[PDB]
Amino acid sequence: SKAVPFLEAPKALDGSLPADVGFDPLGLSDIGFDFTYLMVPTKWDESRTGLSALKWFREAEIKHGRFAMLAVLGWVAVDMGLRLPVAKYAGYNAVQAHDVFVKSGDMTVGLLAIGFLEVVMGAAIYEMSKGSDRAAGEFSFDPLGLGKDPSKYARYQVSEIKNGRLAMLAFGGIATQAVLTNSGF
Amino acid sequence: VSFIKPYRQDPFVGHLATPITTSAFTRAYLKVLPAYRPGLTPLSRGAEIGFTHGYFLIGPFYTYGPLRSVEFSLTSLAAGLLAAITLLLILTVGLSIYGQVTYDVYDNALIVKLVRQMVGSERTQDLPQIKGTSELDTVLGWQKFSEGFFSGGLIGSIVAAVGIALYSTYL
Amino acid sequence: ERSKSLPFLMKPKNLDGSMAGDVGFDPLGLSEINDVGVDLYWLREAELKHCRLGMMAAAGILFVEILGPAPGFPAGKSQMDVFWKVYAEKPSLIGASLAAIAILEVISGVATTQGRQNGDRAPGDYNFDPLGFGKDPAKFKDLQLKEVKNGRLAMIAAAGMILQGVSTHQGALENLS
Amino acid sequence: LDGMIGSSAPFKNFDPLGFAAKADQKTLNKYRESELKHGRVAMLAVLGWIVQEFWHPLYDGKLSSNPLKALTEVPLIGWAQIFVAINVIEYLQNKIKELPGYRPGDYLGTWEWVEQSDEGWDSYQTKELNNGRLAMVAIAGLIVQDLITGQAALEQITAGNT
Amino acid sequence: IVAGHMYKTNWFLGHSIKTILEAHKGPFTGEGHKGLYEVLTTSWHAQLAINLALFGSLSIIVAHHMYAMPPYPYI
Ligand code: CLA
Ligand code: CLA
Ligand SMILES: C/C(C=C=C1C(C)(C)C[C@H](O)C[C@@]1(C)O)=C/C=C/C(C)=C/C=C/C=C(C)/C=C/C=C(/C=C/[C@@]12O[C@]1(C)C[C@@H](O)CC2(C)C)CO
Ligand SMILES: CC(/C=C/C=C(C)/C=C/[C@@]12O[C@]1(C)C[C@@H](O)CC2(C)C)=C\C=C\C=C(C)\C=C\C=C(C)\C=C\[C@@]12O[C@]1(C)C[C@@H](O)CC2(C)C
Ligand SMILES: CC(/C=C/C=C(C)/C=C/[C@@]12O[C@]1(C)C[C@@H](O)CC2(C)C)=C\C=C\C=C(C)\C=C\C=C(C)\C=C\[C@@]12O[C@]1(C)C[C@@H](O)CC2(C)C
Repeated sequence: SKAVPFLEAPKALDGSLPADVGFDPLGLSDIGFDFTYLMVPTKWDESRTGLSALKWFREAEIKHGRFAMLAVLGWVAVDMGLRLPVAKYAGYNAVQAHDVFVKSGDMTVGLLAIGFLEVVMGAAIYEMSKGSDRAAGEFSFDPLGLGKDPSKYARYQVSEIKNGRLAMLAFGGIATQAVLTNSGF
Repeated sequence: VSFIKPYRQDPFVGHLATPITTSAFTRAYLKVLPAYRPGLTPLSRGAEIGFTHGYFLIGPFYTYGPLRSVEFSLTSLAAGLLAAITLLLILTVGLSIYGQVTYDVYDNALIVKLVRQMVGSERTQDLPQIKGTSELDTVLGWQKFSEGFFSGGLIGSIVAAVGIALYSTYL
Repeated sequence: ERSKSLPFLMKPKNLDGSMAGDVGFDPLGLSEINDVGVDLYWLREAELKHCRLGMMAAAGILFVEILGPAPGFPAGKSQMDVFWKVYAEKPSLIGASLAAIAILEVISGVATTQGRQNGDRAPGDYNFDPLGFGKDPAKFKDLQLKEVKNGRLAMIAAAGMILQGVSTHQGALENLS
Repeated sequence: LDGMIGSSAPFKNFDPLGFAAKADQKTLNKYRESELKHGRVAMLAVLGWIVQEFWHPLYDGKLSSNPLKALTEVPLIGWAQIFVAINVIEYLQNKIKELPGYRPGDYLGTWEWVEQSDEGWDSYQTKELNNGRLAMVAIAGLIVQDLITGQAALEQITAGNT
Repeated sequence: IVAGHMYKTNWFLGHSIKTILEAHKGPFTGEGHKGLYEVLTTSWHAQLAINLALFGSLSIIVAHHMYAMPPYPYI
């Protein structure tokens, strides 16, 4: 491997996935369970060859990274003010805004909307398991167009996954610390 | 695996080799019983059977008889003992008449071979036929079996009465 | 091969291009259902009926809230609560409307099943063009697209108005401001 | 440590101290007999420990629910009958052991029907052996805990003496 | 309602009663429940036997639970 040199490799981390360095001490990328069956419990389709656990984990990692990046942006925003131009959003930090907004019937709306988007893109994941050429985390979302020049696309890929790992860990710290750089415990 | 098979590889017998008919536990348990224990004369088999049977027969008569006693009574024990002994006498009478009407043999495991070898052109059912080769299947064998049953029944009933008296007195 | 609406999804097999408003938005593959008497024909007929019902309901709510009720009818600006005021004073009107809608819906279901069986009637077609606004082709497709888009928007709008009236117990434009 | 039944996934042919690498077939049969008897007795002992703790209908209540205390409260004439019954059972087992084709722990005589054993039969025998081993460990722990602490299983757990 | 989503009818979802029965063999029971699905799908009398026996048992259970826990006012 290129990290943890005293372990050769998991088994499936050949390098076909971006941002691959070989770091997987527990060998989690070799579970034979096709996690698409957590969505569609049965084979359903006779053409459902199956999805490798590594590809499902890559999709989950990309989704986690995007969620964590947006989450740290939002949590940092509400520490330095920046409230929505509307009533009922006064100042109630981030450690308490979640509960008060769950009370005020709009976190349920956010849950519904996020679930709608998640269901559509999980249908995308299921089609990938069925055998579509779509790669993990690829929703073909390039509106501004900074995704051409394949070298730039690969660099931005590795950038997104590394930034997502950093943002996951940073959000874990921020939520655990209740923020120290911009507020108090 | 299958734990039920035809008995002794004969699919036409009215029997089966179940985990109860032909289990090792069944084999050993029935081979340690007096009726089938090897090395016992018919008198010994009868004596052991009578001892056990009188021993457990005195129980119900003494406990639930017409002369019970929640405390220990010599009259209750005597009544139970007499009832058990008379029941053993009735059983011995039944054994005697059964043996009288069933067998006509004095030495088995031979007559069968003699009539399978030296021919049996007679009235049959004594020379030929002969069900069972055990020593219990003879006139002499069953007579000694009944005698042993009767004597052992008396002795076992007396022993059980003594034990009941000791348990009721010293406990 | 990829759906026009969702580029990360393959083209839904049963939705080629024919129906107005078709952009390939069938992430769950519901167009491939062929059971319990439900298929693409039944789904399209249900969608068109929903579109028309939502258009009528949204137009009615907006009309009553803006221009007020007709003479002799109750007011209140809450369309989800004024229904009980109409029923409290004119129950026969509500009952007759319900009976008429029931008969028309029985006819609609019979027509849907028949047209599905001996294919001669497009889904949602009831030969209702008294003013001849869609006689010629090359305008019928445009009118179908307009109807489908307006009906989907009015479906969403009418569901929103129903939920707002049930929860807030206030008018639609009252909730707006 | 042979083709014997009882080898499971966590530690296949578990003989770290090499007790079986030098023993002959007779000693290994003795070891299997001892293991199976210990396992069965321990399963009975664990079940009795728990059930006695939360249910002792016999002896008109009394007979304190803590084991190792009811051990010294049974009339001691019921102890004799249990002892004699166990003795007669093991006499019968000894008589079984001389039957032809006897297998170490097989007192049902399954060798009469089971020639060319399947994988289900071996798996069930391994299940019995593993449950017996777990029950041996559990009953050893039960007795030791009750000795050192003085409380029974469900009593020590309920209080929180862990 | 939950129990009604058990058997496979028209989708790749649910159970096949044939596969359930045929898998329930044993050392003491030979082939087990193999062929019972064919018996109960080709004989009305077998279905009537099972249904009538369980139906009478259910009627007796109903009779017991009726007086045991009176379910009607002033009954
Ligand atoms: C993980 C993402 C995430 C989540 C869950 C939240 C959650 C919240 N934010 Mg928030 N925020 C985020 C990221 C996030 N933020 C980011 C990245 C920014 C910077 C741009 C902000 C800036 C921000 C401000 C300025 C304010 C909030 C506020 C709030 C709170 C009120 C909103 C509410 O009740 O739910 C409403 C429902 C949701 C938030 C669910 C999101 C559903 C979206 C809208 C669907 C569409 C997503 C979008 C299209 C994604 C595109 C990707 C793909 C389609 C291509 C709530 C706790 C307000 C507050 O009072 O907080 C204390 C407030 O004033 N946030
Ligand atoms: C090693 C096994 C073992 C031993 C030594 C004891 C010992 C004791 N138990 Mg006990 N018990 C056991 C297992 C055991 N138990 C199991 C497995 C159960 C669950 C059914 C119970 C349930 C139980 C209750 C409910 C009670 C006792 C009680 C008692 C005490 C009085 C004796 C009595 O009445 O027993 C009664 C025993 C039984 C009713 C069940 C015994 C069934 C045996 C163990 C299985 C068959 C044995 C068979 C003859 C030999 C195996 C054949 C083959 C494998 C070779 C005494 C300390 C009593 C007491 O005072 O509690 C404090 C009491 O009320 N036990
Ligand atoms: C078998 C069948 C028909 C058929 C067939 C045939 C005949 C065999 C022919 C074919 O061959 C096959 C088939 C299947 O088509 C089935 C019939 C259909 C059903 C089962 C009818 C259901 C209609 C229910 C509706 C549409 C009710 C809506 C309720 C509303 C309430 C309105 C409110 O204002 C109220 C009252 C209170 C207010 O506070 C607020 C709200 C809540 C908004 C909105 O409107
Ligand atoms: C532990 C953790 C991450 C641990 C990472 C580790 C050890 C990584 C170690 C390594 O990298 C190094 C060091 C070096 C590498 O070479 C080797 C490895 C091994 C790779 C994240 C926790 C992450 C923990 C998280 C994210 C917990 C979040 C909790 C939240 C957000 C709570 C939200 C609330 O809603 C509630 C629940 C209630 C509301 O009332 C209030 C609020 C607060 C709003
Ligand atoms: C069903 C109906 C009304 C139903 C109303 C109901 C149930 C309401 C009931 C309630 O309010 C009450 C009572 C009391 C409340 O407490 C309870 C409810 C339940 C709220 C009206 C039909 C009304 C039906 C009408 C008006 C029919 C008119 C028919 C015409 C003109 C026919 C013409 C032709 O027959 C000729 C002449 C020649 C033919 O060849 C051609 C044609 C054209 C077909």
